[PDB]
Amino acid sequence: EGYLEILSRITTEEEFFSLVLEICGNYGFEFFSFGARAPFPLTAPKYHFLSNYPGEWKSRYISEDYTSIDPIVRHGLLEYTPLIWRFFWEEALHHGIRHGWSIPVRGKYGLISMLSLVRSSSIAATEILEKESFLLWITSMLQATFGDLLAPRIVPESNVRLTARETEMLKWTAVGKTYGEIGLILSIDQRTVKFHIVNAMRKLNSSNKAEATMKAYAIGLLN
Amino acid sequence: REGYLEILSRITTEEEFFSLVLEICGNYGFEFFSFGARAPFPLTAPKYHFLSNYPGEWKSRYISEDYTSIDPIVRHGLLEYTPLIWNGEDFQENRFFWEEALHHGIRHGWSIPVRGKYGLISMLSLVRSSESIAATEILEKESFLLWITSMLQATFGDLLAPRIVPESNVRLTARETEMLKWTAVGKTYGEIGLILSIDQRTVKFHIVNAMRKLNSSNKAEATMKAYAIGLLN
Ligand SMILES: CCCCCCCCCC(=O)CC(=O)N[C@H]1CCOC1=O
Ligand SMILES: CCCCCCCCCC(=O)CC(=O)N[C@H]1CCOC1=O
Ligand code: NA
Repeated sequence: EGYLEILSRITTEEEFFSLVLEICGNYGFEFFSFGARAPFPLTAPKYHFLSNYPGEWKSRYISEDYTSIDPIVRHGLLEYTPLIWRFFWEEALHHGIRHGWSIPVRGKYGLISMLSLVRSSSIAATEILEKESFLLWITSMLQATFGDLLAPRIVPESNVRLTARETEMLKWTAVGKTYGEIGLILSIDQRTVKFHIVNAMRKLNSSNKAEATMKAYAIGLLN
Repeated sequence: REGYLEILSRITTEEEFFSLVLEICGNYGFEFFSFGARAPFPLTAPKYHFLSNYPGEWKSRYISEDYTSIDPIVRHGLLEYTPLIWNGEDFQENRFFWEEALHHGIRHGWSIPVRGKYGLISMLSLVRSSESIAATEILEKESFLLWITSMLQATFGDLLAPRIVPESNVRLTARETEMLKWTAVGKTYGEIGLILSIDQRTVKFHIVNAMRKLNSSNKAEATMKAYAIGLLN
């Protein structure tokens, strides 16, 4: 092999863009789509994805906000297994996107990501059961680097540090404890509980303790 | 693969699960193994479920001292998300931890963390006493191990979610699911009814039901429990 060596060197979007464009081809593919859904906000999480799909297709996919209906994408949220694969489908087919393999991997900071390698001429148990275990391997290492790149812009809270105390205040808040209940549990004063929470809210750029707690959890800060 | 898939669709018991891992451990050139999963509830202190064939005196200390919450390999698995080759001799901190493991032959390890359904986080470790895991042996078994760990995990997960993740059987309707999304972010019942153009009393109706299904005494608990299980998003 020789990819961890390329990655440990890669430090930009294009370097990632072209490092996948080569893997795309070196395994018989023309289209590639690496996507990543942030955990925030909960009510409309924001995806981020580079590709090489037809320009006309990129723009229209956004236009109608297809992320909220795309089955290739819904899978990447409920299932942890790879997937060899409505006027929506019709609108796509006629662009060169009908034959492709999507690989969903969970990553740091609660990021849910997917490598969807598509081609313009399908399934092959002798090609799948042949590259199956690699494709998956590549994907995990792709997402690792990809997150280390996106986390900055995409999950700005990723470099948040949480004091021991704040971590413990957030955990008891995750379970719905009032400032008063936490004190009796921790044998500590009330203004004390509020103090630490209020600090974490700020670092975590949240309007309130529930949003904070949720953001902290969603990122692994309470793990 | 030689029908691991078949051997794995059969597995219905823990001891069955135990022997598959043990054969893999042996077949793949190691000596000890562990496999465990971390359930997400309660969020205050998640519980771990694991087995190994480590020397009995280490099993006992590992459980006694609650090492799941100290073991750096476990921290890596939760916090980063990738496979890791390690050598107990190398670590500079946690010597009280590492010396004792070195003492029992737990020196060269290969660990593969993975995420699965219901907020279950799992990890296979293959370990041996001598002969370090080198670039070549990895070049060879790496992909297979990463795959078999995905497999092993879905099993361990379907095999145990029941007692491990009690609220994992829960189903939420579109409305309950949206009330929780807005609750996670701290909206009140009044704000949610305005936001969705439905009566406050109905917002309440659905959250109360969502609370009862997820066995929570408060909407905040319910929301977070729902989140961890993948019910939201
Ligand atoms: C892991 C959950 C999704 C993370 C974000 C992915 C966004 C990428 C959107 C996308 O292009 C989906 C995709 O690859 N499907 C193709 C196939 C047919 O029509 C498409 O747009
Ligand atoms: C992140 C998911 C973790 C799943 C829980 C698995 C618990 C089993 C922990 C374990 O025994 C790992 C391990 O082998 N640690 C080694 C390292 C040195 O001493 C050990 O016991
Ligand atoms: Na982007």
